[PDB]
Amino acid sequence: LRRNEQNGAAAHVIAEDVKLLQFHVATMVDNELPGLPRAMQKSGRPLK
Amino acid sequence: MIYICGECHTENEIKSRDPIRCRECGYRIMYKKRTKRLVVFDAR
Amino acid sequence: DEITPDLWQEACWIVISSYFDEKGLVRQQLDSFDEFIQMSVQRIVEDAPPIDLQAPPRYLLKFEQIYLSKPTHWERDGAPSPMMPNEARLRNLTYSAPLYVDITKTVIKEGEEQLQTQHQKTFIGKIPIMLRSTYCLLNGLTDRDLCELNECPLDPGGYFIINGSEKVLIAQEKMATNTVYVFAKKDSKYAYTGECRSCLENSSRPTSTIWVSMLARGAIGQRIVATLPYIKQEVPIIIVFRALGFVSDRDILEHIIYDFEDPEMMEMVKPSLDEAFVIQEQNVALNFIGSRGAKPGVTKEKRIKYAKEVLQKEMLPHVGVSDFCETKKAYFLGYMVHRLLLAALGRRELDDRDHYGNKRLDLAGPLLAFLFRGMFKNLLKEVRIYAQKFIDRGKDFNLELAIKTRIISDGLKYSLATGNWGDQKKAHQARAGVSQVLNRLTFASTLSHLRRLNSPIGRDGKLAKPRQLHNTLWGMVCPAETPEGHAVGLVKNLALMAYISVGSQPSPILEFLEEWSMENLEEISPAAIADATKIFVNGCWVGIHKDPEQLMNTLRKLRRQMDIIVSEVSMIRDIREREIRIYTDAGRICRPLLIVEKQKLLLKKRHIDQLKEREYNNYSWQDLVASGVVEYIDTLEEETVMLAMTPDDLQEKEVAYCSTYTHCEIHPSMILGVCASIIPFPDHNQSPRNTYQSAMGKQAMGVYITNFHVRMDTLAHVLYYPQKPLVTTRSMEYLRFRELPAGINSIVAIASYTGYNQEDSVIMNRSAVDRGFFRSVFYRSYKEQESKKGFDQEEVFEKPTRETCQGMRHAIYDKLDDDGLIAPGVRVSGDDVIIGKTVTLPRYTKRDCSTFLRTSETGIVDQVMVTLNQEGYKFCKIRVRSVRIPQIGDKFASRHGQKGTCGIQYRQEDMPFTCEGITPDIIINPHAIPSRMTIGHLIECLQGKVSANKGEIGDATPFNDAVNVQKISNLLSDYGYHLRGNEVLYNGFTGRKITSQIFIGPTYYQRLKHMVDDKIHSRARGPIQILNRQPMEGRSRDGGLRFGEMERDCQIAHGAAQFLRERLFEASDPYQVHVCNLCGIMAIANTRTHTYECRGCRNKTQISLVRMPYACKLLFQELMSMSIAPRMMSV
Amino acid sequence: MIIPVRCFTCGKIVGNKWEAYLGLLQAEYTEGDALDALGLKRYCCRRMLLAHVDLIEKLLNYAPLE
RNA sequence: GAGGGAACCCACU
Ligand SMILES: [Zn+2]
Ligand SMILES: [Zn+2]
Ligand SMILES: [Zn+2]
Repeated sequence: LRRNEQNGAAAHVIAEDVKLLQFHVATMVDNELPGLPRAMQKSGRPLK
Repeated sequence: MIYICGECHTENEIKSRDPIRCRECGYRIMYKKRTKRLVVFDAR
Repeated sequence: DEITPDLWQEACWIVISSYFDEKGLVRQQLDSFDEFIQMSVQRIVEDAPPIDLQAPPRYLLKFEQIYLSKPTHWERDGAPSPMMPNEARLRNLTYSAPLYVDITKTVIKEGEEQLQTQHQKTFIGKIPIMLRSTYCLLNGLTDRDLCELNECPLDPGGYFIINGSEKVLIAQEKMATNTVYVFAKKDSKYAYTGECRSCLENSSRPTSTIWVSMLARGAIGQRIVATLPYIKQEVPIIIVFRALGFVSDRDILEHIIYDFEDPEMMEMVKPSLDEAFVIQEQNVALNFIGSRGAKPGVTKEKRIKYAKEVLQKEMLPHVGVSDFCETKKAYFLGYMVHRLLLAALGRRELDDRDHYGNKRLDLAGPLLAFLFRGMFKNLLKEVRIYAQKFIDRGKDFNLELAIKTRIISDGLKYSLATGNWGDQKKAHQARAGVSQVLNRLTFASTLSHLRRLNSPIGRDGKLAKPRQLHNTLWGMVCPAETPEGHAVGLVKNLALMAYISVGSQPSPILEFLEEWSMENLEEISPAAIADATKIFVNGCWVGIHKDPEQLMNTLRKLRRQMDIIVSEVSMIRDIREREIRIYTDAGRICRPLLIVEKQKLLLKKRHIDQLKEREYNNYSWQDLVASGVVEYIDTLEEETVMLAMTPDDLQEKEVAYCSTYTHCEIHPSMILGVCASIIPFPDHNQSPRNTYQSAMGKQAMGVYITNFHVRMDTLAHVLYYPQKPLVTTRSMEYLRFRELPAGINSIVAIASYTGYNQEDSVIMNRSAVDRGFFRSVFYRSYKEQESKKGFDQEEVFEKPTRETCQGMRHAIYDKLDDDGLIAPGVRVSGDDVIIGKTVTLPRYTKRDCSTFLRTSETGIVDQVMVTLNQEGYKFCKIRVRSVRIPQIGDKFASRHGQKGTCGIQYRQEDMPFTCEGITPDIIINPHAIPSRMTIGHLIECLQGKVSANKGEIGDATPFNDAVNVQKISNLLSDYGYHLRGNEVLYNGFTGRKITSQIFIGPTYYQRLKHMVDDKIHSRARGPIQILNRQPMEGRSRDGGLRFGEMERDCQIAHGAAQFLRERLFEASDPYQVHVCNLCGIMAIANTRTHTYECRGCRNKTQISLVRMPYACKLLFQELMSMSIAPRMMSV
Repeated sequence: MIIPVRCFTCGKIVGNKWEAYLGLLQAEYTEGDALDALGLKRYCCRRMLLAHVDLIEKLLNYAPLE
C-alpha cells in the first residue's frame, strides 16, 4: 500500500489493500472473531 | 560389517553408503550380528 | 428328533463353535473392505460423469473398468516385487495395491468422425489393503504358509499398514438413511418435526435431509412447513405439493390423508391449506420456492429451473431422482406429513434417537467409499483442468500425464495415517479418530480394537442419553465393555455373534414384490391405501399389499432357504401401523437366532450330529443357515420377534408366559464382547466391576501375538509364563485366550496380613517372584534414518569422533560399531548412544544428531535391523529388551475389576502358610470385596481350587445352572478341603495359627502394563520451555510437575504465602526486568556497562529493578503487542 | 511359553514333567490321574501343568534369523 | 554436562 500510494493507483485497489491490512492486523490481535475467514497457515491450520 | 539376510539366512559384508541388499536373493531387510562383547547375567 | 435338555448345552456350544469356525471375529471389517474393493470402487468410477471438454475440438473422457493388483512394492530400481506385510511393517511401507482403470477418449471434430483411444489399465493411484482381506497376499494361506511368511496365524487381520503402522478403522454410528423419524423439538417453535436423511441407494453421495415440521401452538392454528435442502427459509408443505404438480387440495390430501373419514387429520391440515391458498399454480409455487433459494435468480425462469432442480435432484433422492418420478416423491412426502400428523394426534409414538435400529454402522467399506468418491472427483477435476489447458492453447493432451495418482494415493494414505477423515487442507472441519493405531499390548486388546464402534457425539456433551446403555443393545453391543471417563457409553464394542450387514441390491426383492401381487404406487388410486399395507424397500415406498401376513410368510420362507432374499436382509412388519419395511442396506447390526415354530426348535439332533463332524461332512454354519434353522435378526426386526431365552421357555407347561415364541437365543452369554467374555461368573459381579475388567483386560500383559520376535513395535510387552485360566468361559475358546493368554493362576489368599494390602493393594510372594511369577519383558523400538534434506545436508550413520563432531551430549560412543549402529546383545543405559547419526554442517564439519536411549530405561539391545525406506535411504530399527521383575507399585488385576498395586513382597518364610506348606502367591485385602460385591471373584477362587484338585478346567459361563456355589462347595469338600474354601493358615513370622480361617485358592491374575518404573519421575532443575521459560512437560523431557490453579487455591487457604511464592515464582521462572520509575514500561538495561536507559522518557537514572516471573514479563509484552500499556509502578 | 522350572508357590520341580504329562495324556489318562502319577499332590503344583500353555512349540514354527 | 512446536488418538487416577 506504500507502493500504491507513493505512485498513483485507483481508489478501489487502495480500499482493497486497506481491507487486507485491516484483516491482517485484526487477525494478529484476534483470529477467532466471527463473520470473517480465519487466518490460516499454508498447511491449513489456523494461526494463533 | 556382517549382516544376516532376513529371508535367506546368509551373512553378508556391507560397507558404509552401500545400499542394503542381499547379494544372493536381493532382500532389503537385514539384521546385525550378535555382539562379541562379554555380557554377564545373574541367574535370578 | 428334538434335542433333549441334557444335551442342549453341548449342542448350543457346538453350533456356536461352528459359527466361529466359519465367520471368526473380524468378519465385519473384512466383508466391508471386500465389498468396497469389489463393488464400491467400480460404482464410484461409474457414477462419476464423463468429462466433456470444448475450447472447436470436443473431447469426451470416460472411465470404464477398474483393475486392482496385488500389493506390490517398487524400489528405486523400479522392478516390482510381491510386498509382504512384514516387509511393509519393517520398512515402514504402505501395504497398498495399485489401482488401474480403463479409459476411453473420444474426439469429436467438425467434419470428422468420432475417434476412439483405448487407454487400457491406466494407473490412477494406490488403494491401501486391509490385512487378510480378499486382495491381501495372506488370503487363502494355511497356518504353515503364514508361519513361513513370519505371520501369526492367530492374527485376525482387519487392519491396514500405513507407513509401517497398523491402523484400524473404528466403525462409526450414524442415523439411518431413507427413514422417517418424527421427534418433538423442545423449547423451539416446532411442536413436532419429521426428518428423513435421504440418500440414494446404489451410489456414494451425501445425504440430503428434509424436515417436515409443525409449528407450535404459541397463531390461529398450527401449520406444517418443510425445510428443504438448498432452501434458506421454511416453505409451507402445500406449496411444495403444488410445485410437485398437484394444484387441487383433494389430490394433496389424498397424498397426505389416506382415510378421508378421519376428521382430526383434516382439522390439522386445515391451517396449512389456509396458509397456502394464495398460491394455486405449480409455476407460482416453484417461484415461491425459488425466491428462498441459496442465490435467488433475477430471472423468474432461472428461479423455476432452480426450484425444479431442488425438488427433483435434491429433494428426497432415494425415492427418485430421474425425470417424471414425482408421484413416488409426492406419496413419500405425504407419508412424512401423515407420520407428522400421527405423532401430533398421539396416535403414533415418537421415534427414539437412541434406538439402535435407527442407527447404521459405517465400517471400512462405506468410509473408504466416501473418501474414494471425494478423491476420484478431485482426480477428475485435475484431469479436466490439465486437458482444458492443453486444448485451450494447444490441440492435444497426454492422458497419462493428466492423471495425478498422488491425489488418490496420498489422500487415502493421509486419512488412514492421521485418522482425520477428509482432506489434508480441511483437517479442522473433518472427523478425527476414525483411523487409530491398532492396540497390540494383548491379543484381547487387538480383538477389542478390531471390533470397536464409536458414536461420533462430542465427549464434551454432558447429556446422558447417547451414553446410556439402551435396551436395543441386547446381543448387538456388549453391555459391559465401555471406556471410563469422557468416552463412557460413546465408545462401544461388538457382541461376539453380532454381524454388521454389508449391503445388497434391492432389485431381486423389488422384482419379486412386483409379481407377488403388490401393486405399484403409480397404478393405484389413493382410496386403496387406507386398508392396505404400505411396503418400504430401503425406506422407499414402492407399493401396497392387501394380504400382508402371507406376504411376510413368503418373504421369511424365501430368506430362510437363501432364495431371492439373502440372509442379511431385514424385513419388519409394523402390524399396528400397517407397514412392511424391507432393509437391504449396509450398516445394520444383526445377530443369528434359532428359529422356533410352534414351541419347537427347528434345530434337531440331526443338525448337531452333522456339525459334530464339521471337517468330515463339510457341514458348516452356512449349511445351518441354508437349512432354515438359524436366521439373522437385526435390531428393527428384533422389536417384532418373540425370543425364548432358552429352549426351556419352549418346553413349558400350561402357563408358558407366551405360546407364540418365534426365535430362541443360541446362548445368552453371547451378548458379551471380546473383553467381557473372559470374565468368569460375570453375573455374580456388580456391573461396573465387569466394565472395569473389560477396560483392564486390554492392559494385561501376556503374549500379544506369536510372531513378536519378527515385529519391532514401539511398545511391546511379553509375559514369561502366561497360563490359561483354571476357570474359563466357553466363549473364551474363540477369543484364542487358550493360545495367547494374559495372566497367571495365582494362589490368592484374601486376608489382612501386616496391613500392607490395604486400600486396593496386594502382598506378593517374593519367593514366587524370584521363580518367574509374573516376570515380563518390555521391548522398545527406536527408528532412525539418514535423510537428504537438501543437497548439502547429509545425515549419515557414522561412529562419531569427539574432535570432529559439534555439540555431543557428553556420552560414551564406544558401544557403537563403525557403521554407527549399536550391536545386539549390548547392555545399554539411559545416557547411552544406540544410533550414531551425524549431520553435515554447512573444524566441525558435522554436528551430532545421534539417537539416544530413553532416560532411566536400562536394558539390552535385542535386535538391530537395517533396511531401505520408501525413498531409498538407510533406515535402522533397534529393539531394546528390558526384563521387568514384579515390583512394589506394579499394577495387578484379577478378572473382576480388582485392580491394585503391589504394596510389599514377602519371602516364602514370611508369608502365611497352610498345613501343607502352601503359601499364597498374592494376598489381597478383604475390604476390596464388600462394597464392590465381586462375588464372582470368590466363586472363581473356589472353582479354581476344585479345578486344580480335580485336574480339569472349570466352567464359568455366565448363565449356567449346571454350575452352582453349593455344587462347587461339595466338590471341594470331596477333596479334603473345607467346603467354603477356607483353610487354617499359620503366621509366617511366629508359626502360630491365625485365629480366623483364610479364604485361599487359585484365582486368575493379570499383570497390567502400569509399572512404577515407567511412572516414577523427579526433577530438581533442568530443561525449560523456550517461550515461557518454565519447566518442560512429562518425565520423557525431564519436565516439572504442574502446580496448577487448584494447588494455588489450596496454598491460599493454607495461608502459606512464601511457599506459594516459591512454587509460582522462584521454583518455576525467576526473572529480573528494569522498569522506568516514570512510565512503568520495561527499560533498556545494559548491566555490563551499567547503562539503564528508558526510551520514551529520556530517563537514564529513574530505573528500578523488579523481580517478576518470566511468564508475567511475557504477558506484559504480549499486552504491549495488543497496544495495551501495563505500567508497573513502584510507588 | 515354556514350562516353568519351579512351581511358583512352593518351588517343586515341574520343568521335567511337561513331556511326561503330555505322554500320559496321550496314553488316555485323565488330567487328574496324569497329575497324580507325576507326584503333583499340592494344587499349586497341579496348576503349573494343568494351566500351562506351551507357546514355544508354535514359536519353533518360525524360521530363525540366527 | 543439553536444540522444535502443533494437532489428534489411546490410556491412567
Ligand atoms: Zn538373502
Ligand atoms: Zn520511562
Ligand atoms: Zn507347588
